[PDB]
This record gives sequence, structure tokens and C-alpha cells, in this order.
Amino acid sequence: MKVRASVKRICDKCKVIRRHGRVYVICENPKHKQRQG
Amino acid sequence: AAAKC
Amino acid sequence: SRIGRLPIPVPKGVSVEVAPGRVKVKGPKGELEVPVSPEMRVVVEEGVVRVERPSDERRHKSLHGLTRTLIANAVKGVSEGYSKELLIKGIGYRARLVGRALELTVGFSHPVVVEPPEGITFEVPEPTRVRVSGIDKQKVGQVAANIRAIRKPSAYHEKGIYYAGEPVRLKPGK
Amino acid sequence: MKTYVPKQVEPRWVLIDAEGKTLGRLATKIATLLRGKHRPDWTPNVAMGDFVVVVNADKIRVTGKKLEQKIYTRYSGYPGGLKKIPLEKMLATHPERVLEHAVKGMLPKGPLGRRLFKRLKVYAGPDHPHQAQRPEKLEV
Amino acid sequence: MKGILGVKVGMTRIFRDDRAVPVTVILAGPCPVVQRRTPEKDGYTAVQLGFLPQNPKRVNRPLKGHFAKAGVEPVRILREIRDFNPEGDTVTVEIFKPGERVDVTGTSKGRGFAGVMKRWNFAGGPDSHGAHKIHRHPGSIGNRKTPGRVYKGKKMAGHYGAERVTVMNLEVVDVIPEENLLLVKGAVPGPNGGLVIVRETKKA
RNA sequence: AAGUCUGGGCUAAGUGGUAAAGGAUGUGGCGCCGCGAAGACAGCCA
RNA sequence: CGAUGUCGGCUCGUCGCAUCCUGGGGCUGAAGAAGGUCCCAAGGGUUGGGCUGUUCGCCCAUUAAAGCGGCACGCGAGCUG
RNA sequence: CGCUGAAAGCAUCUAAGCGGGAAGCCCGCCCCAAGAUGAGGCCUCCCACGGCAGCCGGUAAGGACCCGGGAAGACCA
Ligand SMILES: [K+]
Ligand SMILES: [K+]
Ligand SMILES: [K+]
Ligand SMILES: [K+]
Ligand SMILES: [K+]
Ligand SMILES: [K+]
Ligand SMILES: [Mg+2]
Ligand SMILES: [Mg+2]
Ligand SMILES: [Mg+2]
Ligand SMILES: [Mg+2]
Ligand SMILES: [Mg+2]
Ligand SMILES: [Mg+2]
Ligand SMILES: [Mg+2]
Ligand SMILES: [Mg+2]
Ligand SMILES: [Mg+2]
Ligand SMILES: [Mg+2]
Ligand SMILES: [Mg+2]
Ligand SMILES: [Mg+2]
Ligand SMILES: [Mg+2]
Ligand SMILES: [Mg+2]
Ligand SMILES: [Mg+2]
Ligand SMILES: [Mg+2]
Ligand SMILES: [Mg+2]
Ligand SMILES: [Mg+2]
Ligand SMILES: [Mg+2]
Ligand SMILES: [Mg+2]
Ligand SMILES: [Mg+2]
Ligand SMILES: [Mg+2]
Ligand SMILES: [Mg+2]
Ligand SMILES: [Mg+2]
Ligand SMILES: [Mg+2]
Ligand SMILES: [Mg+2]
Ligand SMILES: [Mg+2]
Ligand SMILES: [Mg+2]
Ligand SMILES: [Mg+2]
Ligand SMILES: [Mg+2]
Ligand SMILES: [Mg+2]
Ligand SMILES: [Mg+2]
Ligand SMILES: [Mg+2]
Ligand SMILES: [Mg+2]
Ligand SMILES: [Mg+2]
Ligand SMILES: [Mg+2]
Ligand SMILES: [Mg+2]
Ligand SMILES: [Mg+2]
Ligand SMILES: [Mg+2]
Ligand SMILES: [Mg+2]
Ligand SMILES: [Mg+2]
Ligand SMILES: [Mg+2]
Ligand SMILES: [Mg+2]
Ligand SMILES: [Mg+2]
Ligand SMILES: [Mg+2]
Ligand SMILES: [Mg+2]
Ligand SMILES: [Mg+2]
Ligand SMILES: [Mg+2]
Ligand SMILES: [Mg+2]
Ligand SMILES: [Mg+2]
Ligand SMILES: [Mg+2]
Ligand SMILES: [Mg+2]
Ligand SMILES: [Mg+2]
Ligand SMILES: [Mg+2]
Ligand SMILES: [Mg+2]
Ligand SMILES: [Mg+2]
Ligand SMILES: [Mg+2]
Ligand SMILES: [Mg+2]
Ligand SMILES: [Mg+2]
Ligand SMILES: [Mg+2]
Ligand SMILES: [Mg+2]
Ligand SMILES: [Mg+2]
Ligand SMILES: [Mg+2]
Ligand SMILES: [Mg+2]
Ligand SMILES: [Mg+2]
Ligand SMILES: [Mg+2]
Ligand SMILES: [Mg+2]
Ligand SMILES: [Mg+2]
Ligand SMILES: [Mg+2]
Ligand SMILES: [Mg+2]
Ligand SMILES: [Mg+2]
Ligand SMILES: [Mg+2]
Ligand SMILES: [Mg+2]
Ligand SMILES: [Mg+2]
Ligand SMILES: [Mg+2]
Ligand SMILES: [Mg+2]
Ligand SMILES: [Mg+2]
Ligand SMILES: [Mg+2]
Ligand SMILES: [Mg+2]
Ligand SMILES: [Mg+2]
Ligand SMILES: [Mg+2]
Ligand SMILES: [Mg+2]
Ligand SMILES: [Mg+2]
Ligand SMILES: [Mg+2]
Ligand SMILES: [Mg+2]
Ligand SMILES: [Mg+2]
Ligand SMILES: [Mg+2]
Ligand SMILES: [Mg+2]
Ligand SMILES: [Mg+2]
Ligand SMILES: [Mg+2]
Ligand SMILES: [Mg+2]
Ligand SMILES: [Mg+2]
Ligand SMILES: [Mg+2]
Ligand SMILES: [Mg+2]
Ligand SMILES: [Mg+2]
Ligand SMILES: [Mg+2]
Ligand SMILES: [Mg+2]
Ligand SMILES: [Mg+2]
Ligand SMILES: [Mg+2]
Ligand SMILES: [Mg+2]
Ligand SMILES: [Mg+2]
Ligand SMILES: [Mg+2]
Ligand SMILES: [Mg+2]
Ligand SMILES: [Mg+2]
Ligand SMILES: [Mg+2]
Ligand SMILES: [Mg+2]
Ligand SMILES: [Mg+2]
Ligand SMILES: [Mg+2]
Ligand SMILES: [Mg+2]
Ligand SMILES: [Mg+2]
Ligand SMILES: [Mg+2]
Ligand SMILES: [Mg+2]
Ligand SMILES: [Mg+2]
Ligand SMILES: [Mg+2]
Ligand SMILES: [Mg+2]
Ligand SMILES: [Mg+2]
Ligand SMILES: [Mg+2]
Ligand SMILES: [Mg+2]
Ligand SMILES: [Mg+2]
Ligand SMILES: [Mg+2]
Ligand SMILES: [Mg+2]
Ligand SMILES: [Zn+2]
Repeated sequence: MKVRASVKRICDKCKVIRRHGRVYVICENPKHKQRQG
Repeated sequence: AAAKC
Repeated sequence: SRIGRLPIPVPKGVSVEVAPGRVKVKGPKGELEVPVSPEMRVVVEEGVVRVERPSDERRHKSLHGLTRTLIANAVKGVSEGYSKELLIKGIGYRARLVGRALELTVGFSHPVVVEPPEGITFEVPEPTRVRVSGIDKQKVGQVAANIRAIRKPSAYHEKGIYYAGEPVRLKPGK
Repeated sequence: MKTYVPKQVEPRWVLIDAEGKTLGRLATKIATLLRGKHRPDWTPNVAMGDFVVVVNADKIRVTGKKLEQKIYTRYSGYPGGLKKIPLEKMLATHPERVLEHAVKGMLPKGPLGRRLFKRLKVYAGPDHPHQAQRPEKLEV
Repeated sequence: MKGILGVKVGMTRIFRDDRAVPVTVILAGPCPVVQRRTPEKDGYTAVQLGFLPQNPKRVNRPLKGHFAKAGVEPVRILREIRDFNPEGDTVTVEIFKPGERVDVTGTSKGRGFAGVMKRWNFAGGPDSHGAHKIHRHPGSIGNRKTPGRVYKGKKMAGHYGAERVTVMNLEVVDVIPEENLLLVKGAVPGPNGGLVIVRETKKA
């Protein structure tokens, strides 16, 4: 998981979701997982 | 207290 | 392009009685209770069950899709049933069946035994194949996930407990 | 001429059911009754309100996410002595304290306000032990 | 959950499997049942036990009527064992077998007004190198203007001991029903002759 | 002390009730364009 | 300024978390073992000695680790000087 | 980290709902504790004396003073 203030889609398979008041980026590539924090 | 300088 | 507008082609042997906030489904396999939001109307007609929504804003469009699929899952469950198949891979790893409980030999220093919950049945056709069966789709998925969490698939080897149809993705280790 | 001063009067016993009421909006009405401000002869320096009996206090209703977010705090006077209790835990363990705490904060501070709090009787469940006083049911 | 009242007799050691075992001897039996506490009447379950029989000329009327209701001779000590309901009207040392673990409660010896070095194991001050009349003193008790006060529970000199103390998970070494004697491994609070309570341990 | 006043709308964060660059399928409202039974976006066989 | 005693040591603590150890996790250029990096986490713990008035730092022998800060750079109507 | 699942025919740990998960949190263990003035509860004992929500005496159940002491203790307790 990458935790940073600037979360963005890194590749065309990246997906942006919102669960429990937080923005997440989830992707098939495990390196692309992100949390806004 | 003592020397305060 | 919708989910909640399609009626449910209920087959015979399955009886659904609507109730305030609930939908009671009875079939040859068992009975299920499906709590439905009172903010919506469920109506049962000849061989069909259809759900309508009372407005067109975001919340009612969201519950319309949710309400139909859960009911359709319940009606399907009591007619045909639900199952999930687990694969056990690795040279020494295998499974067997103790009475009703299931036995896992997955490379720990001890065996791992799982007691099935009420409404769930286990099947071991092969030592490297486990089936979980029941009438509740949510419980079938949950129990299957519980067993898979005992020994998750490895990231470097084709070893562990896998879902049926789950692809195997490895990385080099040398 | 001088303003009318009432003489002492036997007080009224009142019964309130808290089933499904919003906590804060019920507590306001209780505090007004305890102060006796519904009486044309109200006097600020005497205790002349009603005795209030509340039943079904455990079935009070709260809006939003206050069940998990509202925190009661107690300070013991020791280092690290601040204790925090969420509302849902208070409802489970001491249901009567929730409505008691809300009303107490809405009463005047001082000796008279402390006496007025003594005239409130809160019970979880539908029964109360004050049948001798015969409280008349009031709709809130 | 089961218990009995007793008196600390003394300390010795015995030999077992070529090992020396330090033991405390306790005279425990017998304890007549005087009153039973029930949830219907009292709100909890307990049994009130009696110990150390007393000369009737020293028993006043309220206690004599209390003893007469149970049909027992007057004793000196009345104590409750929480969550215990003995089968009979008398409790003896037989309730315990060797190898069982027990908790023992007593009143520790009283040290009176004790200093911080004895009561709290404070380091004290130096004994040379200019130290001026502060050898057994506590040192600083606070900070400056913030917070400008001393915390509650600050460790200071005061009364020490003569208080209730429980030692847990002591092994029962031997039971001697002829002389109503119980042998436990190790040390027990209080002086010889002091009242103690022996209960089944809460550990596991 | 005096409206749990009346009418229309928004917020779900206890935001209201203590902060920036930056980030985001939060939500409501309006627009500009494109492709649409010269059968479109998604799903499915290629 | 008709006075608010100033370094270090000692004694006695208590608090914060931007966490040194111990507990739980994601990612890894993670085979395993050992690491790296970020997230959660302040319950408990965080050694003895040589040099110097020293704080600091270096060094010796260890350790799971030898955390960083606040409290009038905490504490002289408590000591030292 | 999940199960089921819409809005968004796919998908999604979430919007409805349901699980797993820390030396941390709440109980649990030990100690204090009804001045908890919201002053709680249970067992037993004493009784309706006299003279006129109070006043003056003599008593009951009990208690205190005094004395011998105490691994209790500055005194007190
Ligand atoms: K916007
Ligand atoms: K000055
Ligand atoms: K400190
Ligand atoms: K890690
Ligand atoms: K800590
Ligand atoms: K230096
Ligand atoms: Mg960045
Ligand atoms: Mg008044
Ligand atoms: Mg009043
Ligand atoms: Mg509310
Ligand atoms: Mg709530
Ligand atoms: Mg603290
Ligand atoms: Mg704190
Ligand atoms: Mg504390
Ligand atoms: Mg007792
Ligand atoms: Mg003793
Ligand atoms: Mg004792
Ligand atoms: Mg003693
Ligand atoms: Mg003494
Ligand atoms: Mg001392
Ligand atoms: Mg000592
Ligand atoms: Mg001493
Ligand atoms: Mg000493
Ligand atoms: Mg000590
Ligand atoms: Mg102590
Ligand atoms: Mg100590
Ligand atoms: Mg020392
Ligand atoms: Mg000292
Ligand atoms: Mg010192
Ligand atoms: Mg010393
Ligand atoms: Mg000396
Ligand atoms: Mg010197
Ligand atoms: Mg010196
Ligand atoms: Mg010295
Ligand atoms: Mg000296
Ligand atoms: Mg000197
Ligand atoms: Mg000194
Ligand atoms: Mg001195
Ligand atoms: Mg000296
Ligand atoms: Mg000394
Ligand atoms: Mg001192
Ligand atoms: Mg201190
Ligand atoms: Mg100072
Ligand atoms: Mg000062
Ligand atoms: Mg202060
Ligand atoms: Mg202090
Ligand atoms: Mg303290
Ligand atoms: Mg303390
Ligand atoms: Mg102390
Ligand atoms: Mg002291
Ligand atoms: Mg003392
Ligand atoms: Mg209004
Ligand atoms: Mg807003
Ligand atoms: Mg927020
Ligand atoms: Mg905010
Ligand atoms: Mg707020
Ligand atoms: Mg705010
Ligand atoms: Mg002066
Ligand atoms: Mg002055
Ligand atoms: Mg000055
Ligand atoms: Mg001064
Ligand atoms: Mg100085
Ligand atoms: Mg200094
Ligand atoms: Mg120094
Ligand atoms: Mg210093
Ligand atoms: Mg120092
Ligand atoms: Mg020091
Ligand atoms: Mg030292
Ligand atoms: Mg210091
Ligand atoms: Mg120290
Ligand atoms: Mg000190
Ligand atoms: Mg210290
Ligand atoms: Mg600290
Ligand atoms: Mg942190
Ligand atoms: Mg760690
Ligand atoms: Mg860790
Ligand atoms: Mg490894
Ligand atoms: Mg991270
Ligand atoms: Mg993280
Ligand atoms: Mg972190
Ligand atoms: Mg933390
Ligand atoms: Mg902290
Ligand atoms: Mg913290
Ligand atoms: Mg050393
Ligand atoms: Mg050192
Ligand atoms: Mg040395
Ligand atoms: Mg050094
Ligand atoms: Mg040297
Ligand atoms: Mg040397
Ligand atoms: Mg040195
Ligand atoms: Mg140095
Ligand atoms: Mg030197
Ligand atoms: Mg250096
Ligand atoms: Mg070394
Ligand atoms: Mg070293
Ligand atoms: Mg080591
Ligand atoms: Mg500061
Ligand atoms: Mg400062
Ligand atoms: Mg300074
Ligand atoms: Mg300093
Ligand atoms: Mg300092
Ligand atoms: Mg200082
Ligand atoms: Mg200092
Ligand atoms: Mg100091
Ligand atoms: Mg100082
Ligand atoms: Mg000095
Ligand atoms: Mg100094
Ligand atoms: Mg000072
Ligand atoms: Mg001073
Ligand atoms: Mg001073
Ligand atoms: Mg010095
Ligand atoms: Mg000096
Ligand atoms: Mg000098
Ligand atoms: Mg000198
Ligand atoms: Mg939800
Ligand atoms: Mg925590
Ligand atoms: Mg824990
Ligand atoms: Mg108390
Ligand atoms: Mg008590
Ligand atoms: Mg008193
Ligand atoms: Mg108090
Ligand atoms: Mg009392
Ligand atoms: Mg005296
Ligand atoms: Mg004396
Ligand atoms: Mg005395
Ligand atoms: Mg005393
Ligand atoms: Mg006395
Ligand atoms: Zn990606």
C-alpha cells in the first residue's frame, strides 16, 4: 500500500474507489495499491 | 537566589 | 440496462410470501428470510416476482438493484442450490472428512479441523478437492472463504488452497 | 401594587414514556416541567415544578452516527484518569444514565437546580414503583 | 468455588522426592454453616461460615438469636465465602486434596508509619559527598508553576501493612484430617495466630 | 428573556464547531459535444 | 529589576507520539533465513562502565532495544555546588 | 483481509446487510469503596415507662468511661 496525499491511476487497469470515507486506488498490479492519507 | 549576572 | 426491473422467474415448488420488511421463501431445500427495505414495494404474481421503486433518485435506484438480486439469489438457492469448490495443491497437502467436520493437512505442525456451521454440508470427492454446499449463498461464500484463509495460495509456488477457476500467478524466486 | 406571590401547593406527578423519542428533544420538555414554567404562578426561587416519572428510557432514539460517535467522559483526578465511554456502551450498561445526563445539563446550576434533578425518576423498562403517587400520563 | 476459614500456625519444611519443600501449616476445620445467602433474598450466592468457638457469656443478644436460628454454638469469627454452597451444615479440610491449588487471604503484618524507603523502595539520598540531612528523604514531589500541584496517588510516607492481602495459586502439599491441618507450599500473609481464608484458586 | 414560527432549497461531513498547494466515479444543479433501432456503451463468440 | 536563583548531577516522576524494542499489517528489486519501506499501535520496557564540571560526543562490554521531545530547556522553602 | 451486492446489465469489502482482525480498548485478576446525601441490602436483638414531627427525666437492646494487654499503633483508632 502507498499512502500519500496525491492518489491517481498509474496504469490503465488502475481503479479508483471510495470506501468508508477514504479514496483508494486498487489494481491488479500489487504495486499500484494506494490510500489517500 | 545568588549571583544573577 | 437494469437489474431491479427484471422480474424473478420463480419455478414451481418455491413459494414466496411478502411481509412487512421481509420476504419469506419456502422451497424443497429449505426456507430463507430476506429482509427487504420497507421503502420499497414487492409484489408476487403468477410465476413472477417483481420489485418496483417509488422514486428516481440515487438511493432508490441503488436499492432496486439490491432488492431484486438478493431475492433472485434466495429463490435460486431453494430450487437448485449453491456450491463452491476448493482445490488443495502441493505435494503433501490433502484433505479428508472426519464425521461431518473437514480435515486439512496443509503443512502445519498440527492438523486443522473445521466444524461446518448450521446449513452447510461438506463433500470430499478427492483428497485434493473440497466442495461446500448449502442453501445460503452468503454463507456458502463465507464458509468457502474461511477454509481458503487457512493456507492461502503462495506467491512463489503453485501450492495452497485455491478457488475453482482461480488463475495461478507466480513470480520468479531465484 | 405588588406582584402576586403563590403559597405552597402540593405538586403534580407526571408519567412520560420515552419509547422512540429523540433524546435531546425529549430532555428539553422534561427540564421545562421540572422548572414548573408551565404554571402562571411560576417563581424562580422556589421548587414548584412537577415530579416526572420516565419509563422505557432504554428505548430512546438518537440521530446520525451518535451511537458510536458520542462520547461520555469522566475524570477521576488521577494521572491518566480520563475515562471515555461511547453512547452505545452506556445504553447497554446504564441505560437510565443517558437521559439523566441530558436533563441534568439543561437544569440551572446551584442548590435549587440540584433539588429539581432529584424530582426526576428514570426507569428502563415499562414499569415504575410509584403507583401510590398515581402519575398522570402526559404526551410529549 | 469452595473455601474454609483457618488460622496460620507456623512455617517449617518437609522432604518430598529428595526435595525440601517450605510449607505453612494452617488449622482450618471445622466451620459450621451459620447463614446462606440466596439470590431470591440477598441477590447473590454465598455461605456464612463460623470459626473459633466462643464462651457464651461474651455473646450479646443480637448475636445469640442469630446463632440460635442456625442451631449452632456461638463462634468468634463470621466470614462469607462468595459463590459457595456446601452440601452439609459443616465444612472441613476434606474439601481439599493434595495437589490442588488455593488462594490464601490474610492481614499482613503492620509496619505502622513507614518511610518511602521501606514503603515504596525509594532510593533515598547519598550518604557522603556533601549530602545534607536528606539521606532517607523522597526528593522532588513535582514540577514548577505548571501544574503547580501534586498528583493524586503520589507515593509518600504513611501507614504501611496491616491490610488485606491475597496470595494466589499456592499448591496444597498435604491434608491431615485428624488434626484439621492443611499444608500449603510457600508463604502466607500475616503473623502466626492470625485469621486466614483459603479458597479454590481463580487461576487456570 | 422571546418562534421547537411560515414558505422554497442544500448538507450527512456532528461539516456546521479552527489551515494550504494538491488529490478524488461524494452530492445536487445547470451547459457544451459525440455515438445511438444508417441498432450504440457494458456483458458474451471471435 | 520595594528580586521570577541561573549549568550539569542526584531524587522523584508524569505526559506527547513524528515508535528504539516488543504486538498487528500492505508492498518489495519478498525463494528460505535476514532485511528495506510505509500503515496501525504509547500497555510494558528502554543496561553497566572509561574520558570530561560538562550537556553533547567518542570509546569498552553487552542487549529484544539501548527512542526523541514537553512539563519555568520539569524538580536548590528536596540535596549537591 | 473478506462474504454477499447495487447505483453503473460488467465490476466493486459498502451505499442495505454480514464476517475476520493487535503487547492496544471494555470486562475478567488483586485492593479500596454507600458522605454512592442517589447515604443501598440481608440476619438477629430491644421495646409501645413516665411528666407536659417538641421539651424533662428514669430505662431496654446496646455502648462509653476505667483497668490488664496486643506481630494494632505517633496520638487517636
Ligand atoms: K462539485
Ligand atoms: K528583574
Ligand atoms: K521525561
Ligand atoms: K513489513
Ligand atoms: K508504548
Ligand atoms: K564536548
Ligand atoms: Mg505522490
Ligand atoms: Mg423555581
Ligand atoms: Mg421549580
Ligand atoms: Mg438525536
Ligand atoms: Mg446513531
Ligand atoms: Mg496517561
Ligand atoms: Mg492520554
Ligand atoms: Mg488513573
Ligand atoms: Mg468475607
Ligand atoms: Mg491473617
Ligand atoms: Mg484476616
Ligand atoms: Mg497484622
Ligand atoms: Mg508503629
Ligand atoms: Mg524514607
Ligand atoms: Mg526497602
Ligand atoms: Mg524505614
Ligand atoms: Mg528500612
Ligand atoms: Mg515495600
Ligand atoms: Mg506499599
Ligand atoms: Mg517496591
Ligand atoms: Mg540509591
Ligand atoms: Mg534524599
Ligand atoms: Mg538524592
Ligand atoms: Mg543508599
Ligand atoms: Mg551519612
Ligand atoms: Mg562533597
Ligand atoms: Mg558533592
Ligand atoms: Mg554524590
Ligand atoms: Mg558529606
Ligand atoms: Mg554542606
Ligand atoms: Mg545530595
Ligand atoms: Mg537539609
Ligand atoms: Mg548527615
Ligand atoms: Mg540513605
Ligand atoms: Mg525530599
Ligand atoms: Mg516528582
Ligand atoms: Mg525551579
Ligand atoms: Mg517556584
Ligand atoms: Mg494548575
Ligand atoms: Mg506531583
Ligand atoms: Mg498516582
Ligand atoms: Mg495510586
Ligand atoms: Mg503514598
Ligand atoms: Mg512523605
Ligand atoms: Mg501509620
Ligand atoms: Mg418548524
Ligand atoms: Mg454543508
Ligand atoms: Mg470526516
Ligand atoms: Mg471535515
Ligand atoms: Mg462538531
Ligand atoms: Mg469540524
Ligand atoms: Mg518585598
Ligand atoms: Mg513583592
Ligand atoms: Mg527576581
Ligand atoms: Mg519566588
Ligand atoms: Mg542552577
Ligand atoms: Mg539545571
Ligand atoms: Mg555533572
Ligand atoms: Mg539538568
Ligand atoms: Mg540528572
Ligand atoms: Mg537522575
Ligand atoms: Mg544514581
Ligand atoms: Mg533528573
Ligand atoms: Mg532516579
Ligand atoms: Mg518524591
Ligand atoms: Mg525514580
Ligand atoms: Mg514516554
Ligand atoms: Mg502513529
Ligand atoms: Mg513492531
Ligand atoms: Mg510488528
Ligand atoms: Mg522471510
Ligand atoms: Mg503502507
Ligand atoms: Mg497501510
Ligand atoms: Mg504509522
Ligand atoms: Mg501510537
Ligand atoms: Mg501518549
Ligand atoms: Mg498515541
Ligand atoms: Mg557492565
Ligand atoms: Mg550509558
Ligand atoms: Mg565497571
Ligand atoms: Mg558513558
Ligand atoms: Mg579509568
Ligand atoms: Mg575503573
Ligand atoms: Mg563518568
Ligand atoms: Mg559525559
Ligand atoms: Mg574523571
Ligand atoms: Mg567526541
Ligand atoms: Mg559489545
Ligand atoms: Mg558498546
Ligand atoms: Mg541482542
Ligand atoms: Mg511546552
Ligand atoms: Mg518552558
Ligand atoms: Mg534554560
Ligand atoms: Mg535543564
Ligand atoms: Mg530536562
Ligand atoms: Mg530547570
Ligand atoms: Mg533539568
Ligand atoms: Mg532540580
Ligand atoms: Mg531545577
Ligand atoms: Mg541550595
Ligand atoms: Mg541546581
Ligand atoms: Mg522549588
Ligand atoms: Mg524556593
Ligand atoms: Mg518556591
Ligand atoms: Mg555537585
Ligand atoms: Mg549553582
Ligand atoms: Mg565552585
Ligand atoms: Mg567547594
Ligand atoms: Mg454498510
Ligand atoms: Mg489502540
Ligand atoms: Mg489486547
Ligand atoms: Mg467511599
Ligand atoms: Mg459497605
Ligand atoms: Mg465519619
Ligand atoms: Mg465521592
Ligand atoms: Mg449507609
Ligand atoms: Mg493522647
Ligand atoms: Mg497510645
Ligand atoms: Mg490507642
Ligand atoms: Mg490508626
Ligand atoms: Mg478505641
Ligand atoms: Zn495499475
